[PDB]
Amino acid sequence: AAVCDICGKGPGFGKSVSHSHRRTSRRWNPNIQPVRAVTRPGGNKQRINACTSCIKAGKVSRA
Amino acid sequence: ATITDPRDIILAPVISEKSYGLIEDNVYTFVVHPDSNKTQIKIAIEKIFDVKVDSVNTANRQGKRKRTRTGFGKRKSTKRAIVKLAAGSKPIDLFGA
RNA sequence: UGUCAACCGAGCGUUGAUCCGAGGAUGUCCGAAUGGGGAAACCCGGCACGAGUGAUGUCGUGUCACCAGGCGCUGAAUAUAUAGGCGUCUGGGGGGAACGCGGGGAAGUGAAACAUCUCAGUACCCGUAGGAAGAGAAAACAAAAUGUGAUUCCGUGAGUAGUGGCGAGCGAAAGCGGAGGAUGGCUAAACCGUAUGCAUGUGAUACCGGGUAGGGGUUGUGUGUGCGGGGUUGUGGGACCUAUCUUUCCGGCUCUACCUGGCUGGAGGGCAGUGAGAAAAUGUUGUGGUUAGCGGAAAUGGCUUGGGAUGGCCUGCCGUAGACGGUGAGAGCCCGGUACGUGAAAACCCGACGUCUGUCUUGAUGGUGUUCCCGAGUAGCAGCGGGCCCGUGGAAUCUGCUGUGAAUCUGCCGGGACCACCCGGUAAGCCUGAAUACUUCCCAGUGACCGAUAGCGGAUUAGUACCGUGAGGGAAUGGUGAAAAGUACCCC
RNA sequence: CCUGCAUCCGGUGAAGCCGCCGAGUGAUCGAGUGGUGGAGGGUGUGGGAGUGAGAAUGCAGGCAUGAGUAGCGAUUAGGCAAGUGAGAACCUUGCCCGCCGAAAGACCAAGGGUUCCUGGGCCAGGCCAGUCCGCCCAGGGUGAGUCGGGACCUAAGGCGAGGCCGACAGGCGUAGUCGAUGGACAACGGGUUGAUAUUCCCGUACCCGUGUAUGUGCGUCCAUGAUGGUAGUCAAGCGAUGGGGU
RNA sequence: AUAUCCUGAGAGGUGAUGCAUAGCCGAGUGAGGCGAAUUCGGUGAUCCUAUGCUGCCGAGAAAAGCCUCUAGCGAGGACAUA
Ligand SMILES: [Mg+2]
Ligand SMILES: [Mg+2]
Ligand SMILES: [Mg+2]
Ligand SMILES: [Mg+2]
Ligand SMILES: [Mg+2]
Ligand SMILES: [Mg+2]
Ligand SMILES: [Mg+2]
Ligand SMILES: [Mg+2]
Ligand SMILES: [Mg+2]
Ligand SMILES: [Mg+2]
Ligand SMILES: [Mg+2]
Ligand SMILES: [Mg+2]
Ligand SMILES: [Mg+2]
Ligand SMILES: [Mg+2]
Ligand SMILES: [Mg+2]
Ligand SMILES: [Mg+2]
Ligand SMILES: [Mg+2]
Ligand SMILES: [Mg+2]
Ligand SMILES: [Mg+2]
Ligand SMILES: [Mg+2]
Ligand SMILES: [Mg+2]
Ligand SMILES: [Mg+2]
Ligand SMILES: [Mg+2]
Ligand SMILES: [Mg+2]
Ligand SMILES: [Mg+2]
Ligand SMILES: [Mg+2]
Ligand SMILES: [Mg+2]
Ligand SMILES: [Mg+2]
Ligand SMILES: [Mg+2]
Ligand SMILES: [Mg+2]
Ligand SMILES: [Mg+2]
Ligand SMILES: [Mg+2]
Ligand SMILES: [Mg+2]
Ligand SMILES: [Mg+2]
Ligand SMILES: [Mg+2]
Ligand SMILES: [Mg+2]
Ligand SMILES: [Mg+2]
Ligand SMILES: [Mg+2]
Ligand SMILES: [Mg+2]
Ligand SMILES: [Mg+2]
Ligand SMILES: [Mg+2]
Ligand SMILES: [Mg+2]
Ligand SMILES: [Mg+2]
Ligand SMILES: [Mg+2]
Ligand SMILES: [Mg+2]
Ligand SMILES: [Mg+2]
Ligand SMILES: [Mg+2]
Ligand SMILES: [Mg+2]
Ligand SMILES: [Mg+2]
Ligand SMILES: [Mg+2]
Ligand SMILES: [Mg+2]
Ligand SMILES: [Mg+2]
Ligand SMILES: [Mg+2]
Ligand SMILES: [Mg+2]
Ligand SMILES: [Mg+2]
Ligand SMILES: [Mg+2]
Ligand SMILES: [Mg+2]
Ligand SMILES: [Mg+2]
Ligand SMILES: [Mg+2]
Ligand SMILES: [Mg+2]
Ligand SMILES: [Mg+2]
Ligand SMILES: [Mg+2]
Ligand SMILES: [Mg+2]
Ligand SMILES: [Mg+2]
Ligand SMILES: [Mg+2]
Ligand SMILES: [Mg+2]
Ligand SMILES: [Mg+2]
Ligand SMILES: [Mg+2]
Ligand SMILES: [Mg+2]
Ligand SMILES: [Zn+2]
Repeated sequence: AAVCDICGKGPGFGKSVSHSHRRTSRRWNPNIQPVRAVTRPGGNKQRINACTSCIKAGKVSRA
Repeated sequence: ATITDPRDIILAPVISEKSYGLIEDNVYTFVVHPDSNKTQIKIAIEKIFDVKVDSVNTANRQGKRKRTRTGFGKRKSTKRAIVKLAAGSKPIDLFGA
């Protein structure tokens, strides 16, 4: 739950602000889920972490 | 290339009252290289002095520690061996008493 | 025949010692440690070739990690095939005082308190290479001037325009003047060829510019990929037809033989070359400098005090050399050397002079109307955060994440919301030296800087003794005199 | 005090220190004189200061009183004759007395490294003097097929090829290899020098390996046998990285 | 069945015509030589049989080695003596 193995999108770091205008540390992590990639026509897939961006763009096929 | 010789392991003799007594009883005491072995001593000595040898023994002692106004120093550490000649009893003249 | 620091015994040298300059071998063990093991410098092996014993026991020289990337063989449950397994080559594991790039990232303290702020993007950490790095060829400014023209670094522009519990504080840009010259080059798209596959075929009147004609495969027609031409831009450009001008020879092809228009090979003549624009090697110069050395001028002057003249008085000489040190007391002419000249076996690097490599001349020049192209989850939009003076405020621009999601030249984006009219430009791919930053080391120089409680903690046994089981802390100790001639000898 | 400039002094004695004699309204001065010394100084006018001490329970070094006062670190206690030497209650010899003796004795492992012996002396140390020493100097001294460890095996635990997870840094744990306080494993009595002893010697034992010779002696090549009875295997001898006991 | 096997204290013989010692001679920092008897009773263990036996529950390491089995190699190997 860190980075997409394909596009390598790492998490970004920022500062969270309360309604009292006081600052504090917080982190944002890109949406990535475990899916079996469709790359070989042979009909075999392997467990690889992927990101919604790559999945929806189809860089790893759906089948 | 290097040349191995059985005469490069034994270093020097030791002169003392105990050594003289052991010589009287036909036993000699040599100084041997720290990394040598009893088999080394036996094979080398028999080969060089063409005299049958019965048994060998080895012993080592730590170096002394002397004072110096500069600081503290240590002498060298030596390993010495004991050789008992066989019944042949061929005296060695090179020792020179 | 190094040195602390005398003393003895031993020896070499005119047949060139010692010394210094360049290159070359050996180089025990630990230390990324990598034959295996482990509490640093200590224990135990395999294999091959040699040495030794009547044979084991023994000994010498090689070789015996891991990971990643190529290449070859092999193909499990399981069939296609994969994972996995073997053989062989190429690379990497650590260290370094400062200098850079991208991230993470704190608390003391001011506001006479303090949450926002500031301290500060500081200390520290992480991943990273170099001798420098990064950045870089406008989707840039300005405003009716017919302006500038890549980037970087300094000085102004000003403590002003702004911002802030409008407190404490924080802080630009444009323009202008300087250092440098390369206002440089590459790459995917529009279309033909070629190794292919996936396909299907009316498998025959379609593939080839016209005419004579032979046939049914340069597949008849589509798709994705590797390989060579033609193109690289803003007054838009590039691909197709249509006229004009056309600065070597020959061959094979445009299915085929014959004329017309195109594709490709073999030979002049230019073009450059270690180069960013393509890469590899091989044949002949600079008293270019550097790593040592060598030459190098003139008073034993006289008189005086003196232990000692390098002190005082009087006479000389050199000066392309009166910088600086030593010598028994302040020395141009005593010594070391200074001005100046020379000078290298080997090696270094620079520059210049020579085989070889490769694009183009099958090609270039100025026009015309029509059909296709100009960098995809991108631009923009909505939500949540950063840093620009802008501390969400109307919020421009850049950027991180999540959803939605566009077009190809009367297209698109920019001139601090936004609309209309004007003006500039062509992002979503990649390289690029010169102007700049720094010294752990070496060479040469300087001090209205310190002289032993000062000066680096360290002028001597120095990061030693010592303290602490640890990170760590951290001491004081120079002057005899010209030479030791260091007081023979006698006496208590 | 250091400096630019122009001057003067100095082995016929320059700088500090200790006196005498004097002098200015002050911080002080003396090119006025005496002893010590041996190597650089003064005046005039400019420029620059780490430029002026008595106190912060300041710091480095040296030294005052209490002071020749307290103590001289137990629960046993010494005395005598002789010797050594300059020195003796504290050293050596001999004779009495006392104390300890589940230790105030004889040993192992851990712990220190030369304190062990021989020879030299007593400016440093021993709470006093020392001929003495756990002071120092110079030399010498440590002997294992069988004792303790390694080459044999393992635990609580550590490392960790692959791998999982994690923004990076990093946390886990498989196969394996490390890790005695355990398991198995083969020697006892006596003598010996100034220092070594299940180690050397004497006497007698035990456990693994290699070579030669000899005797039992069994098969490969013949072939009886047992068979499952022409033919095909075989039970010799080794025997596990595997199974089962212990 | 004290059948058979294993184990096994203690006793007995061997090791030992050897070694050592009370003592006797000379000989003194000390060495040398010679060298007797060595039978019977009591007491009695915290040591052996003993990883025994009897009771109790809170219910009590692994590997290696040794024996055996085949799988599998196999024509020289096993035993004894020197
Ligand atoms: Mg990730
Ligand atoms: Mg940040
Ligand atoms: Mg904060
Ligand atoms: Mg010492
Ligand atoms: Mg050299
Ligand atoms: Mg070598
Ligand atoms: Mg290694
Ligand atoms: Mg290792
Ligand atoms: Mg590879
Ligand atoms: Mg398959
Ligand atoms: Mg590195
Ligand atoms: Mg306040
Ligand atoms: Mg406050
Ligand atoms: Mg700031
Ligand atoms: Mg570099
Ligand atoms: Mg650039
Ligand atoms: Mg860029
Ligand atoms: Mg400004
Ligand atoms: Mg202020
Ligand atoms: Mg092309
Ligand atoms: Mg192109
Ligand atoms: Mg004189
Ligand atoms: Mg003179
Ligand atoms: Mg001078
Ligand atoms: Mg001189
Ligand atoms: Mg001088
Ligand atoms: Mg000279
Ligand atoms: Mg703001
Ligand atoms: Mg805003
Ligand atoms: Mg406007
Ligand atoms: Mg225009
Ligand atoms: Mg563009
Ligand atoms: Mg620069
Ligand atoms: Mg002084
Ligand atoms: Mg410590
Ligand atoms: Mg002065
Ligand atoms: Mg003078
Ligand atoms: Mg004088
Ligand atoms: Mg005088
Ligand atoms: Mg003097
Ligand atoms: Mg002046
Ligand atoms: Mg002044
Ligand atoms: Mg000033
Ligand atoms: Mg000051
Ligand atoms: Mg004072
Ligand atoms: Mg004090
Ligand atoms: Mg007092
Ligand atoms: Mg008193
Ligand atoms: Mg008293
Ligand atoms: Mg006491
Ligand atoms: Mg006495
Ligand atoms: Mg008692
Ligand atoms: Mg008792
Ligand atoms: Mg007691
Ligand atoms: Mg211990
Ligand atoms: Mg020890
Ligand atoms: Mg002693
Ligand atoms: Mg003594
Ligand atoms: Mg004394
Ligand atoms: Mg003392
Ligand atoms: Mg001593
Ligand atoms: Mg031994
Ligand atoms: Mg493990
Ligand atoms: Mg690993
Ligand atoms: Mg692990
Ligand atoms: Mg271990
Ligand atoms: Mg153990
Ligand atoms: Mg012993
Ligand atoms: Mg009992
Ligand atoms: Zn992705």
